[PDB]
Amino acid sequence: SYDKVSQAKSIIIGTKQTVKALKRGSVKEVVVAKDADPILTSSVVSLAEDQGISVSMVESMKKLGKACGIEVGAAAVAIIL
RNA sequence: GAGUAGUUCAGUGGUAGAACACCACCUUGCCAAGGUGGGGGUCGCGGGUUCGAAUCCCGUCUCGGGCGAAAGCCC
RNA sequence: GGGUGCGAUGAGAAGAAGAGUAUUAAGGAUUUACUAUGAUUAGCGACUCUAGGAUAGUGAAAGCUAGAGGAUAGUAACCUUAAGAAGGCACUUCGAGCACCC
Repeated sequence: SYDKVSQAKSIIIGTKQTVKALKRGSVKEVVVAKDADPILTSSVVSLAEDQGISVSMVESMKKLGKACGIEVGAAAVAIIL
């Protein structure tokens, strides 16, 4: 949901920073794009599903980053609430 | 008059030069640079003159160009 | 404020390598090669020998080709000492603008 990402209080942008955020489990929701490379997505959805956190899948990664406030797009973004 | 190496130019009778690129090793992270080493050329082509022709002579082709009614000529 | 190129398929900062390497020296060492030079005088042109070649003049010996052999320095290669760097991808965190043009 692009709506939940555009809103929310505490978010984090980028795959590396989202997995690093998963390494402390201070994240409430995880939003990942489907059109992104699976080599980069599987790595985060594995740990996400392992932690027991909810895993969402969205269409485009461009509109994702657009919803995050960034101006280039993001492969994976986590709401750290 | 122009024509020579991949290319840009030189070379005005003593066997073909420079850079830039291609290649090797330095240098296995991948490069790039760099430092060395190396390779490559019917001088447009065939004659001719000469010990010898990228040079000069004649023929020939292309192209630029200029004179011309043209065929042709000049650089 | 205007215009493009790129960026969570990771901008840009930093570190880490890179590396005590490439290199400048101060030497040491005296072979490999690399290139440079062969008195005068003929002579445009000459390290020496071999083999061919091919040769007009000058010449004791000539310009092509292939080997082989000599001393002079200058190199780069093994050491030692003192100095001795660096850009990009990729690593490693921070994580968003960097670059060129009026």
